[PDB]
Amino acid sequence: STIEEQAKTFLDKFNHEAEDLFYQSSLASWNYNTNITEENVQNMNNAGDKWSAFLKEQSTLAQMYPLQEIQNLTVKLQLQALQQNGSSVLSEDKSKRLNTILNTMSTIYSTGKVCNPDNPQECLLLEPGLNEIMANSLDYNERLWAWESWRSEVGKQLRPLYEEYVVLKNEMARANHYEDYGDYWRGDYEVNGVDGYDYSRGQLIEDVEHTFEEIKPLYEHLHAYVRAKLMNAYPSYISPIGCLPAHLLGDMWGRFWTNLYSLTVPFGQKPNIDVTDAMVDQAWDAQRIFKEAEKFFVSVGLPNMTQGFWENSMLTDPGNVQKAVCHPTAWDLGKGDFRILMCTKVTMDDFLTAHHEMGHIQYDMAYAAQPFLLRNGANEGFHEAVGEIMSLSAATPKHLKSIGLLSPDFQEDNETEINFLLKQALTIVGTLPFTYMLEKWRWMVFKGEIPKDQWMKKWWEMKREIVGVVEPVPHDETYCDPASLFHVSNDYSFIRYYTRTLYQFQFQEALCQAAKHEGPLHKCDISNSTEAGQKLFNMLRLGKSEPWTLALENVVGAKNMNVRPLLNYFEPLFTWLKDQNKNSFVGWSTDWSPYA
Amino acid sequence: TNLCPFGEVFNATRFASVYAWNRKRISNCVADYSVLYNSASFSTFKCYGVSPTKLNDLCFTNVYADSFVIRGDEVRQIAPGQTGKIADYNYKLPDDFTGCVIAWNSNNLDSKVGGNYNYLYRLFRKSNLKPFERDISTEIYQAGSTPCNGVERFNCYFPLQSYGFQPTNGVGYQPYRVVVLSFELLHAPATVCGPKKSEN
Ligand SMILES: *[C@@H]1O[C@H](CO[C@@H]2O[C@@H](C)[C@@H](O)[C@@H](O)[C@@H]2O)[C@@H](O[C@@H]2O[C@H](CO)[C@@H](O)[C@H](O)[C@H]2NC(C)=O)[C@H](O)[C@H]1NC(C)=O
Ligand SMILES: *[C@@H]1O[C@H](CO)[C@@H](O)[C@H](O)[C@H]1NC(C)=O
Ligand SMILES: *[C@@H]1O[C@H](CO)[C@@H](O)[C@H](O)[C@H]1NC(C)=O
Ligand SMILES: *[C@@H]1O[C@H](CO)[C@@H](O)[C@H](O)[C@H]1NC(C)=O
Ligand SMILES: *[C@@H]1O[C@H](CO)[C@@H](O)[C@H](O)[C@H]1NC(C)=O
Ligand SMILES: [Zn+2]
Repeated sequence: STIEEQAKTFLDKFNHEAEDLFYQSSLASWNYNTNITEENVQNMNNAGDKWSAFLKEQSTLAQMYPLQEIQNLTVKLQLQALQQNGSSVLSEDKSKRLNTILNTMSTIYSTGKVCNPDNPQECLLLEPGLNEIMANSLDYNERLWAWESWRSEVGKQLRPLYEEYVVLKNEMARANHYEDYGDYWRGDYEVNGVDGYDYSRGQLIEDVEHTFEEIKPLYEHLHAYVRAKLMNAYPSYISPIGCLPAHLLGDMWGRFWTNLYSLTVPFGQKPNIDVTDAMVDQAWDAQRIFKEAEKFFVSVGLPNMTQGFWENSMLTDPGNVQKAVCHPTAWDLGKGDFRILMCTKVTMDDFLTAHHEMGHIQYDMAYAAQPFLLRNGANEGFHEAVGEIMSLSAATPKHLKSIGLLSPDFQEDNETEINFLLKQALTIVGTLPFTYMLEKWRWMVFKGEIPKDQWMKKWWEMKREIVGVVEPVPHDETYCDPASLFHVSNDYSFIRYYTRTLYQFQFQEALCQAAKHEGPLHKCDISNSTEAGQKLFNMLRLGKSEPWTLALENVVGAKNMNVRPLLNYFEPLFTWLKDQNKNSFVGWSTDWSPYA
Repeated sequence: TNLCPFGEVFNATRFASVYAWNRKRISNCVADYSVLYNSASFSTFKCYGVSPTKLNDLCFTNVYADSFVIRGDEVRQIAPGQTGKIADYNYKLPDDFTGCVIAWNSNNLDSKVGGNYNYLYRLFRKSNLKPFERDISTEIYQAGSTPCNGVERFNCYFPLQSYGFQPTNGVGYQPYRVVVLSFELLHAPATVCGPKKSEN
């Protein structure tokens, strides 16, 4: 018998034992997340410990089937996922060390707090304290104090630990046969040995960089519009030709520009469409919301929720009985058991979230027939892209009319649509240069292309250059400003937010194409289109068994990340922004700073 | 007088593991197949070589009742010309099968919080079962070229695995009870007849 057919026998035994053990951990974790008690903490950790230990042994066993000898790529993929080594390549002194660095950085961040310089008793945490300032304050000096205190008090602590983290992480990556920790993260996109669908880790840097080049016109025009509006709100503080000060962007980092809407709304007299009141008038509850989401998926040819979904989900806060963890989450426990955990409220926001979350469930259900280790999004950006396109369709006025939350005699005017697209872009478009630039700095730091005595120098050079944002006060190399953001100090890769964003509009454009939608892309509702449902499903059911380049090609007819659908969605805003900026500078000079 | 004891089969408290499926001979009795067939109880009722509706009009030499538990999504394998772990390694129906496959969801009886693990199935076997063969052996299955003795255990496997039935599982993973009725037609006197043909 060949090594391949030995490997398939080993995988048969792995799958049967894995599915039941993962399920028990999923149950314990469910019980904690829906009923917080010390006892359920213990169960959850016991079951998670057993699961982890089982995966460690199976990884050891799978090491005996060398990939060379496997032709079947469905088998190679499962074995690949099992024989990954991660931190086990490290010595146990180094491995224990890096875990300490990780846990210290995480606790330094979540416990970081800053105090009034005058009163050492009035102190704030990032959440809710500082965030609330950075989201609502119109006072330049107070926004500045919160922006600077966070980075000097938490960031300076993180700086020595992050330098050590880079060394160890890079060592791990090399011992796993990657060039460095960044190359390690780009592995999520790698495809080898599938002719005409391969994709190298380095190609991600170039495809991100080439697609960013095409977003620059739209970004620059958004920037110039926001900049002019911000000069009104902060009169003496902003140059019409320079970068935006980093502390005026509506959150602690400028990750999104969402909270600039109040300062930049194009047509302040036109209220946005919010069906919350209508839902309350019509006596909707959480059940009705999720029934409506279920109707939406069936209308495109997808299955109903399972009987178990309705019996086992937690769709409302249990309140006086139990304490629950209320983050909306779509759970795939295995063994046909799909659930949603959500403390639903009767709002338009939660109506849209339910569609999002139920889209995760649809993905999960469609690829349950794949072998255990292949039940996942085709890469790290797919799941959230599937969830987001569900909100798009479900929030359009066309859709809300159809379900009786907008009156049959309601009409969208030019100005409301521009308000909507502007708001959309502050969140969606504004984060793209932020996300690209941050990850580029990390990729370069991991590659050793930025020496330690230039970390903050190059960080703020790239902020000014790529993002159009300038530090309000100078920062030397005792700062570690990138680590002042959760994802950096907590060791999560970041380019996923860029790739997923482009994916979601690629998906929507193709699905709306299939539904024969007419008019601007941002107005499309795919409901009642089984041609769109089938196109989605052809990708959903793949899970992780195919190259993500192929899974993408199933939906959109091409193999590449592509920003044109995003630009299409925003075209009415682009042209409008171009008209607004006709008497403005478009672009920025890196030379200006608030402290020069 | 001598109505066939289907209640002993269908309403039996214990059901066998599929690899060790249970057989009951049905002889010398009248059978109202239409009482079963018109039941809200059953989720599968498929007959082969015989019409389900005209069953009460037929006679047979002997009738056999095979019964066992499997997963919901494995019921499709209890049919002629199927393949899969159950059909190949546990219970195999012949291509010329004459009889009915009957199945019903037993989640309420055969699941348990924390999981019921008392039902087993053969996962590995050197070759496929011939139709109506039963294999209850427990030899170590050797997948590699090295042997399975007492020091070498690599690429060796125990052949039976337990189902794990928790009540929260999806329908395809829940336990289903199965009764396969074999209607055998020898050159011999009938012993099992529908109500319509009761005067033998
Ligand atoms: C993953 O690492 C192993 C060696 O690391 C040990 O085994 C792991 C399963 C885990 O238990 C760690 O904690 C251990 O430190 C590599 O094993 C080698 O495999 C080659 C064949 O490629 C073989 O010739 C060597 O004898 C093995 N070396 C040792 C020390 O056992 C394995 O290849 C690594 N996997 C990958 C994908 O790189
Ligand atoms: C929540 O946990 C407590 C343990 O103190 C238990 O008594 C209660 O039944 C649990 N609730 C549910 C819904 O399981
Ligand atoms: C890979 O193996 C699976 C299961 O063993 C099988 O269904 C499939 O046809 C095989 N594919 C190839 C390309 O060998
Ligand atoms: C879908 O079709 C039904 C019946 O044809 C209709 O009543 C409903 O309003 C439609 N919904 C949408 C969103 O088009
Ligand atoms: C099993 O029991 C129910 C009620 O106890 C009965 O109505 C049904 O007919 C029984 N099944 C058979 C095959 O006798
Ligand atoms: Zn999501």
